[PDB]
Amino acid sequence: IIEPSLKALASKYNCDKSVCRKCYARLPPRATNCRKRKCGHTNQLRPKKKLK
Amino acid sequence: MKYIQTEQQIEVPEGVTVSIKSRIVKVVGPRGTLTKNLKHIDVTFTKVNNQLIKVAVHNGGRKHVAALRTVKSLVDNMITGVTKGYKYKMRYVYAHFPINVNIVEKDGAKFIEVRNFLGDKKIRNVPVRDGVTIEFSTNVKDEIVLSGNSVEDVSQNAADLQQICRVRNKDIRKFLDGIYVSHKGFITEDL
Amino acid sequence: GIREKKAEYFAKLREYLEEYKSLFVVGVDNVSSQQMHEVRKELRGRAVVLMGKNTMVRRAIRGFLSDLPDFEKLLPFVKGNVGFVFTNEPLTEIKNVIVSNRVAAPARAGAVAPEDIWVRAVNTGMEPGKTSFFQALGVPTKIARGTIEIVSDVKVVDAGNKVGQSEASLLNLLNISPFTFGLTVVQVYDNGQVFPSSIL
Amino acid sequence: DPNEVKYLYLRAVGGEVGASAALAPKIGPLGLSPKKVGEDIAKATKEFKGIKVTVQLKIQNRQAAASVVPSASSLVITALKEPPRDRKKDKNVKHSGNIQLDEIIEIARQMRDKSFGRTLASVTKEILGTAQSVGCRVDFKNPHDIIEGINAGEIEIPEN
RNA sequence: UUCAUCUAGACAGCCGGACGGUGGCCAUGGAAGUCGGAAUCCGCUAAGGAGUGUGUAACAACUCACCGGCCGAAUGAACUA
Ligand SMILES: [Mg+2]
Ligand SMILES: [Zn+2]
Repeated sequence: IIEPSLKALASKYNCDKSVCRKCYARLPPRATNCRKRKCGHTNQLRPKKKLK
Repeated sequence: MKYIQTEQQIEVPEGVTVSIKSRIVKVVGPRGTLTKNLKHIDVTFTKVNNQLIKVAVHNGGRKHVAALRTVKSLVDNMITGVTKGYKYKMRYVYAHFPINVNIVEKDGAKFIEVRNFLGDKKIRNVPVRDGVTIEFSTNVKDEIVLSGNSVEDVSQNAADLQQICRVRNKDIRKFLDGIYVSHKGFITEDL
Repeated sequence: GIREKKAEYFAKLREYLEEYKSLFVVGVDNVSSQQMHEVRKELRGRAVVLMGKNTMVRRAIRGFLSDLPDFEKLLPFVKGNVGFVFTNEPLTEIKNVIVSNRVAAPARAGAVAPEDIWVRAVNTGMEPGKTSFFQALGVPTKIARGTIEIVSDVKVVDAGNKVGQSEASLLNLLNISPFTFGLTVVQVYDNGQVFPSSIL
Repeated sequence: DPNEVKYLYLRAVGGEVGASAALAPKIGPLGLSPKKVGEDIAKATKEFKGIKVTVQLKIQNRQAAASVVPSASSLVITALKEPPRDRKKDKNVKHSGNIQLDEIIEIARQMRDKSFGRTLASVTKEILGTAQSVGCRVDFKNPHDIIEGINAGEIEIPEN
């Protein structure tokens, strides 16, 4: 049991992000392009799947 | 397109003295003196009125002029960093296992020691980088204050504290355990 | 096409200058559209509220200062979210109608405190778990069978002083509303000379 | 516990004793018999049979007092003057019956107090505006056209 | 290259708001803008969509188009090789 504010703060670092679709790399939530060169700095991003 | 001349202004308050050689910046302030080597950036500094310094690049490309604004930000961090200071607040997130953290000395090294992280029996040791002070602030449960002159040392050591507490082999989405910076501000309140 | 769009607004302000002899420049900051929505209702027919973005308005006066030069003193007072309540009726009844809307909104986050809060003895009813706010700010209290008890009147914050996040968040679940919400009359333009609303 | 007064604004199906599966979840918690709410609503909403009309309930410390709020959308439905519909089987019931210009006004006049509009002409536009969603034809004239006509002046709206 | 926004105040940012008819109409048990079907209104307005989203069984509760202060000078979109 964690206080909801603390849970949101931890999720800001663990869950509130995006993923490069081609690369599966973890990227900042509002980033526009993938950071890893293996995916060509692609703009194909998806939101991190949330809990349930 | 090779801009002919690009300029940025760094403001110097009254209580600071800056002496910069070829690229070696020495900022002297109320609580100390900070130094950085900028030999990798190839920029030009020039005084205006001893309270304003101009940093200039002539014939800068798109990448080259990008580092100009970095230098302004990088130096300005010292100017506010030696005057007003940097403090990062950390909270521990733990569902069941409290994170056992304290300060231990081995051979005079001032290591931040972590035990019982999620029931882990590793004793996590993170060095305290030179210049950053470590203190457990009461009136707030499970909170650390990390302070020092240089943003680089305080923030990176703060990250190293976070990085050593990553959860392994588990759903990071639900096992939200860790130590996370809660606030990024200045040591002196509203100065 | 904004030019013809903007110009039509420019005309509308122009007309109100001549017939309406007064103004109520009001500090309408921190008012909901919903709250301000009813504000139009009571004003039906008697008066009207004109507002625009200061940027065009201040220039727009200058273009009108060509023939009506009596608007110099307005220039400094036109800052922030301010509405020109033009007036063709006795000024006293205007403000009385305006000040009426005084919905006290509980511990609005970010809002600057307009009152010297005297925290009289109140038993919270709050759970022990959330009490972290209480201990952090000192706030001498006693958790009597769960029910925290506020001891005595202490002014944590005063008028015109932003409530700190700690007490600001703390004051929300206590549901005390120091933030009486209302259009704040700062000055009053009267037939060629704006004067502070305080006097009226 | 005599005194405590509570308002419970909620629409209810008219001219019928309401569905037990929908009133008990909400009304039940406040201590009111399911049978009572239906009879109060049904008789009060008799003329509104088969029409969901907004009905406030004055609730007084384990007591009730229903009152059909004069909802514009609900009341305009009455204006079409349609006896009880067989909605159970009458899928997609389009209440588009014709209505003369004045009947909008009296509904609008009923809404004059609550609506903030400077004129009944503005108020009629709203009641015309709802009738646009309602679909009612107004003396064989499009409600949008009448609203333009309200501005255009051809259809002189009485101020009262 | 084409089109747009711009000191009659541009983009960005902190946020500087986000109503009423109305819980629009049909059905879903329950859809109150936001599971689906039809159409995409008017009023106060600087402005607010019969609703881009999160979301509740439904509400709710946030949040977003829209612009709702402040700073003050260039910016946005789509294509081209
Ligand atoms: Mg596993
Ligand atoms: Zn990638």
